[PDB]
Parts: sequence; structure tokens; C-alpha cells
Amino acid sequence: AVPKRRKSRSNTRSRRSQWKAAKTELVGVTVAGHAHKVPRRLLKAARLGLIDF
Amino acid sequence: PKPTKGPRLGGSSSHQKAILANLATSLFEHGRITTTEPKARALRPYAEKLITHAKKGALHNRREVLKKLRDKDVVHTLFAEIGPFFADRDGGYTRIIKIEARKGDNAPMAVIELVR
Amino acid sequence: GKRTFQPNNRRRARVHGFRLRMRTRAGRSIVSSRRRKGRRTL
Amino acid sequence: EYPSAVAKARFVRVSPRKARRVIDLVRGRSVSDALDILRWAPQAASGPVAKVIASAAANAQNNGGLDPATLVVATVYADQGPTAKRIRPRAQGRAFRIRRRTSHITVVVESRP
RNA sequence: GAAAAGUACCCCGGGAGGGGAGUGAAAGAGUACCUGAAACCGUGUGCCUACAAUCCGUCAGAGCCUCCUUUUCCUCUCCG
RNA sequence: GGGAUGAGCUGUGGGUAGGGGUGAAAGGCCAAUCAAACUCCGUGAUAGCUGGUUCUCCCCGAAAUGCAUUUAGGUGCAGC
RNA sequence: GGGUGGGGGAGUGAGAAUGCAGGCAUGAGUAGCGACAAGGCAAGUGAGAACCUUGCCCGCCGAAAGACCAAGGGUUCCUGG
RNA sequence: ACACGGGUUCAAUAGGUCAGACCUGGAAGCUCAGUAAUGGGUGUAGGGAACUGGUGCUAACCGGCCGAAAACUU
Repeated sequence: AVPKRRKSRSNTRSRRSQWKAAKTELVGVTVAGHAHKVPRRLLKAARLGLIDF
Repeated sequence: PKPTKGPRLGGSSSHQKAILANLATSLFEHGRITTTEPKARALRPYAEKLITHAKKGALHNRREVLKKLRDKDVVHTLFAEIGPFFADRDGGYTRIIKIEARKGDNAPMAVIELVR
Repeated sequence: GKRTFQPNNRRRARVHGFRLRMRTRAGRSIVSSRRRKGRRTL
Repeated sequence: EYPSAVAKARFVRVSPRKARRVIDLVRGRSVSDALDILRWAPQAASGPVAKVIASAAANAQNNGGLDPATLVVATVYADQGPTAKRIRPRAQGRAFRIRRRTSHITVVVESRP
């Protein structure tokens, strides 16, 4: 099985554009000193000081 | 504990067994193990049960655990300090905390530790 | 059975060595062609 | 109107479209929140970009004399860099070509109260 | 580049790389270097597009948007 | 799965070289190709067959028919 | 380094030869990432570590995944960086 | 994959504990018979995977994001 023809520039860009990463963040993250922001998932570790930058 | 759906860890279930035993050994000998989250999840009820047997305390409990952990020094520690210490608690002796991922495999890492 | 070539430099010298080229009139004419082209010989 | 500062990195060993995938997350976003995002990007290829944005902060604040807290990523580029190539053997003597694509990343930052 | 005058110094950065200064007539002359084409990738932006099938155009052709002349007029008019 | 003290397997060193060699013969093997191996030279070979031949304008404007062919998928004379 | 004009002379005009050399695209961030021995943990180095290091467990060949010669390779050994 | 369903500390959805259902079929130690192999008692035991029902013991995070502000006739 092979591509019989080139995919038009339009459709190739549509498929290429349907390739993205997710966005997750949290504000109001209180740790020792500066309130560095993390994601919710690792918030508990941040409260325990188990992160590094 | 309960069987696990899907693939066994690493290779077959025999390898999974060896993994859980050695991680359990490290846990009792340190108190804080940083590993992958799936393995920590699987590790909970196993160590939880072992601690339950330590809390009870008996010869046949030593036989039962020794069927799993060939090393004895950790059993001495378990049946001397840990079990009795956690005697004043009815289950739920572990805790799992989410950890920042590993650059190289994006592993959802996690640390499992004893409540105290 | 599954092989292609098993090198042995002694044999290579006795078979393809320029000494053997010198042995014959034909071999000498080969060498003289290589000199003009400018190549390192065997 | 918007006295922007510019920073860029050349000859980066990162594939263009992968960089595009990262930088699409930060268009129009603030510097400090964008860098936080890149710190927690699971893509594990945002590092260099974060370094570049950091250079935007250093230039904007020190050379230009602006306040980092107000900086906004006006625009970001994922330009196609010098592609090299290295050959790979396959079955039946087929000599295929594996490419080593690079990029040039340009970042423009500006104060937008 | 005629000439090495090879961007001292300072600032990001592990470094590479970059920026501000500076040399140079020129850096739109930075070893990857005269001019730097096209395919190609990409950013921004004016217009169209999620009830519609035609080598992907042409001719009719609405209404928006850029620019622009005359003009009622804004008479603030010795300004536009 | 077969042979596995025999017409055995294997390493080392040696010989047979192209219309020739070798061959418990199959027309296979001789540097992944063998009903005559490879490189070079004559060589810019040849081919009644295929394929390609680069910018424009203006006027005019065919045939697929006959005769002959070691010829009918070509060519010659004639016709247009 | 070229224009205007009269002349001379051409490797002279590319749209295709499953053409050649170079560069870049679609397919596509897909497939593949190389025996059905298996890794795990702690501390440490480090800007950065599942893959290097030091310890401790686990697992595998063991008439070979061990230890030695030839042929061959011809600095691939060690130290430091 | 994603999606879907329930729950998210006024909570029993998940994991654990305890007690049951159910499967296995009588654990180790002790004691007794025997020279031994082995058999009885302690013991319908001991161990246990999903299922059932209680038990707030750990983890659901003292929190983020996106999401209307309406032209007229009749």
C-alpha cells in the first residue's frame, strides 16, 4: 500500500495541525518563600518540599 | 492481593513477584521509596498486608512472610519496630505522593512512604 | 556454508603481490600503467 | 509604541516541528507564566526555549531597562535550520538517508500594561 | 573585508548560541562569511470559508477591507 | 527431521582459468549473476523498433491510394 | 561592468528523454528503534541521569554469554581530559 | 487513547482492616503411636483473587480554566 498521489498542501497542514500538547497549570501555589507554580497533580509534593525548581 | 488486569509488570508474573518483594524490602529498610506510580500502587496492599501480619505478630506470620522475603533482617526490623509502632491504627499504613517526571521516558513517577 | 571472503595476507601477497607481477612480461605492463596514472601499487 | 527586546538561538539541535509544538503554547502569554508552563511541559524539549526566553528577560530588563513582570511574548518563530544528513543501512543493501534537522528560534518580548 | 581591523568589556546561558556596547565605509561583510534566486518551512495581517460536490479556472458579479480624486459638509477655513 | 568410523567433516599451504577449467551431471559452479564469468581496448559500435529535440509571428496547405520488394510495423518512383 | 546603432561570429532560448548533479517537499512526526536472559532499590557525581559510577538485592549462560592461542584487525589497552 | 457512568470529607467509589459468602481440604509448632516411612489430637483447621455488607485508616489535594450582557416589522 502506497500513497498514489501527493496530499494537497491544505490537507497535510490540517493533519499536521491536529497534533498538539495539553495545557495544565495552577496559580496560588504556596511553598516556602516564593510562591512557585506547579500543576495540581504535584501540588502535594510541593507542599512537602519534594520538588526542586 | 487482588489480581491485576492487563499486562504483568516487566515480564511475567514471576518477575512481578520478585519486583514487589525487593521493593518491599527496600521500603521497610528505608521508609521512603521513589519509583514509578503503577508499581507504587501495586505495592500498597502487599506491604499493607505484610504490616498487618506484623501487627498481629506470630510464628506462622513469620513463616508466611518468609515465604515471600528471603532476607531476614528486614523481618527482624518489621516484627521489632514497625509493626508494633503501627499497632495503634486499623489499616492504611502507606502513603503515595506524586513526583516530577523523568527526563527520558516521561514516567509518571511517585514516591511511596510509611505514614511515620 | 554461509561465507563470502576469508582474508589471508600471505596468500594475497603470493597471488596478487607485485613480485608476482614482476615474474611476467604481462605483469610488468600492468605496473607501468599504474605508475602513469599515479596510483600506489600492490 | 511597544519598545520590544529580541533574543534568539541558532544551530539548536531540535527539530522544527517539535519546537513549533512547544511554542504554540506561549503565543500572547506572559513571560513568567509561559516559563512556568515550559517548566512543566511533558514534552521534555522545552528547555532550550525556556533558556531563550530567559535571554529575552535579561536583555529586556538590563539592556532596555524594562520591568520583567510586564513582559509579553509578542511573537515567536520556529525557523527551519541547516539540515544535515547521515546514511543508514537497511536490508538488501538499501542505503537510506536519516536527516539531522536543526532550527533557529527567535523570540520578541514587549511591555503590554 | 583593501587590511583581521577576528565583536575587548558587560548581560542571559552548563556550553554552543544570542543581546547591549564597539571595530569597520558597510556587520544587509561574523569562519556556518559578496550578491543570496526558486522550490520549501514559518510568524503577523486585509478578505472568504463548517448545507456542500465538477482539472480546481475564466466570464458575469454582490457586499466588506487598503488606497485615492471631485463634492454636500466638518467653517474649527490663511490648516486638513 | 537425516548422516554421525566413513564415498566423512574441517583448518592450514598448493595446483587447474574462459568456447576453457571443474563437475557421483542439475546445464549448476567459477567473488551475491554463467546455454560460455569480470575490467579495459577497438567504441562515440549497431538496431527496418521505442523514446526526447528548447522562442515567436504571417501566408498557403496533404495522404493513409496504386505499382515493386528475403516486402506488408520500412523504404523507392508515381499521386496529393 | 554595461547601454544606443551598423556589422561579424554562436556550446544560443528546456516542458517532460521511468534523463543527469545539487537542494527541498508529500507519505510523516507514521512505521521501525535490531532474539522470549530482567532488572530493581538506596546513597553519590552532575546544570541535567531508568541507561555512566559506588554499595545491596533479584535474574541468566555455565561443554558457553567463562578463561587462553592462531588467522585477521593494526592502537581499538591504560591514564588524564 | 479520547469519550461515557458514579463519587470527590455532610463522603463507603477504589485500596486496606475485621467479620461473613465462596474455593482449597485439615497449616507450623506442640503432644501421642512407631526403628522408619508416616498416621491421629490441638482443628471442619489454616491460607486466600475479584463477589456481599460494615468499619473514615491512607489517598480524592486547604483548588484552576473556559463559559450569556441580545436589530426590527406584525
